Amino acid sequence: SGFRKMAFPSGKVEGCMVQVTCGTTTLNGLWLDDVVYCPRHVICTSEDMLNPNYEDLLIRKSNHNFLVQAGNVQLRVIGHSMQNCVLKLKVDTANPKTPKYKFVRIQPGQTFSVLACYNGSPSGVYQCAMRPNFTIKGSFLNGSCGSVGFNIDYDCVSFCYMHHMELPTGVHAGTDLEGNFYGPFVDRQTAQAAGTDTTITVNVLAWLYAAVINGDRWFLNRFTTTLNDFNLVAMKYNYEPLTQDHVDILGPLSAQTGIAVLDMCASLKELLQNGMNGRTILGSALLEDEFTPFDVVRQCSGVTF
Amino acid sequence: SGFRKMAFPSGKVEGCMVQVTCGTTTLNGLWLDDVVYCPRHVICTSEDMLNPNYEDLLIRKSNHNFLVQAGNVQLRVIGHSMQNCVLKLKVDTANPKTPKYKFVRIQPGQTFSVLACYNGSPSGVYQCAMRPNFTIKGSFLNGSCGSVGFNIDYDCVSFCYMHHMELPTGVHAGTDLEGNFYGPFVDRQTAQAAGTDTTITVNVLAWLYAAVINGDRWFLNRFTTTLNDFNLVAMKYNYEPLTQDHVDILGPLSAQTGIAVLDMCASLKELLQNGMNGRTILGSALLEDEFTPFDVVRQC
Ligand SMILES: O=C(Nc1cncc2ccccc12)[C@@H]1CCOc2cc(F)c(Cl)cc21
Ligand SMILES: O=C(Nc1cncc2ccccc12)[C@@H]1CCOc2cc(F)c(Cl)cc21
Repeated sequence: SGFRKMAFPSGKVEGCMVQVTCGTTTLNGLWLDDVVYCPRHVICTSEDMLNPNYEDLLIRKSNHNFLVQAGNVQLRVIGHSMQNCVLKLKVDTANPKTPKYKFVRIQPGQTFSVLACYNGSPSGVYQCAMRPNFTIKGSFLNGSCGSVGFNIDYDCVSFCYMHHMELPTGVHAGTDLEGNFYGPFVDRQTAQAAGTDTTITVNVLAWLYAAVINGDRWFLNRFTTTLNDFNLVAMKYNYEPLTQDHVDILGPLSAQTGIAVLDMCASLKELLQNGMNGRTILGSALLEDEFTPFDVVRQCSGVTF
Repeated sequence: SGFRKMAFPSGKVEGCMVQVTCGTTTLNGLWLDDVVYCPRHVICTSEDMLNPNYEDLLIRKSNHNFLVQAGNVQLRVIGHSMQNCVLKLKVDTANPKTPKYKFVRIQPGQTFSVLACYNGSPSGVYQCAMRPNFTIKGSFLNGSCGSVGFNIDYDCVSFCYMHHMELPTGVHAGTDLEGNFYGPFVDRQTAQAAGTDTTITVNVLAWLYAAVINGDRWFLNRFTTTLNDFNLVAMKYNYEPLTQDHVDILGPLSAQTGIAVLDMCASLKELLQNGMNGRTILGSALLEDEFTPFDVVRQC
């Protein structure tokens, strides 16, 4: 029993964290095979970030300008190139701890574990979701750039995020491992704002199923709804529309608990129109939206890595 | 910026997880140097659960009864001994991934990361606090016994918990790595109940400081209180009494935010009296008590 916000074991990713220093900037790099990936803004000083021409800044750099440190051993950079907002530093040593891995781009609503690092050293692991506005509500301090987000599928690490910056509201923005930003954000010191965030409806439904699995069932009601009527109500409370794909993904949880998706939708609908009435669900007074249906199945069944 | 429930990186502990099988029971073991630590209840049968005599059950066991598996390699048990409720299986191979480590017994209110494992394989990492009633509100399924709780302050792992059982209310009980249970619990299937749980007051205060550091101020007020008046109010809400030790530990956060401890105590009293009025603190509608003052300083 119990339901916790749970991250993937971080070991396979810790063995890849290095420190990348270029001039006065020090941040984190991800060492996989003979390549170290890090944010391209490491090549920027103060003036540069205001209006940066990364291609021109990188052409002025040499391999020796990049100081890469893996543990207490300095790696020698033998090549450098840029792929979108990520800088790829070719090194002369392949990481002996390189796990089986893939670079994946996730969609809003998807969750992942973040290994927050400082000076190439892992300091914490936490779970989060890619918000519908493409930000993450992370916990990052100065020096955390280059920290990565990942999922594990069997023994394969899927790297999906690399931390680049903190927006004025305290939320975070970054890219996939190919340097493409999640969201309408740029790696430049300029006025940027995240769009109005919405609630990940399919994830709230999955968490309501986790609560029923754990014996917390007061919010259940006799009612059901159409997907169209539910979406009309959901739009009014800044909840993402629920698609037939989402109803299908919730299928196993529906079968396990005996509560149809549209039956659970009518419970969520009443929760939005009337509140929790002084009650909690899984020890929470707010509806949690950072657990996907897969996360609920994984945690409530005990899948290992 | 931002404030998350954050666990320590689990890598140093994953390299220590092994599977321990005794007859029909399979659970997790912690392999450090040439010793595998696991709950002694792995040696129990069906009839030896209501009132097992562990000393007598262990004397009837031989090294070849214990099957230890580290990854896809079977380890050879060359000795066995018991220390309180923990079984110690001496093996013929020292774990090459043994990190710098210590065994520490924690106090209620202290937090730690849990690496939940099944069949010696890590499945998840989460952050927990030792409740004032000495249980943990974990997330554990059958087979999770032997999963450990730890903290990693620097490069040294302080193992503080090993999971033993789930109580009837769904909360969990276990021991330090010397086999001593946290709480008035025994590793028997006898009638056991956790005491009424209370809120870790010092941790809520630390989290209110984390919120101020992150730009939350709506809950602040112009009041201060005495420690005695605060304790009289807080205890009516099933909150733990706040001691002078707790006021002292909150000192650096008080200095950093410019809000005295007793000033923050008066904010907490008002939060308890009014509720949150539709507002949240650090994205939460309830007062969080699983962040210690040390966790807040470290994360912020
Ligand atoms: O965001 C930045 N680093 C931080 C990241 N995460 C968390 C933080 C918390 C506090 C202070 C910095 C934090 C850097 C420095 C500030 O300016 C920029 C601007 C940029 F366009 C980019 Cl791509 C990066 C940065
Ligand atoms: O609690 C137990 N293991 C579990 C742990 N955590 C989570 C669970 C979730 C579901 C089912 C078992 C779970 C075992 C089996 C049940 O009875 C006992 C009794 C005992 F005295 C001891 Cl020391 C252990 C156990």
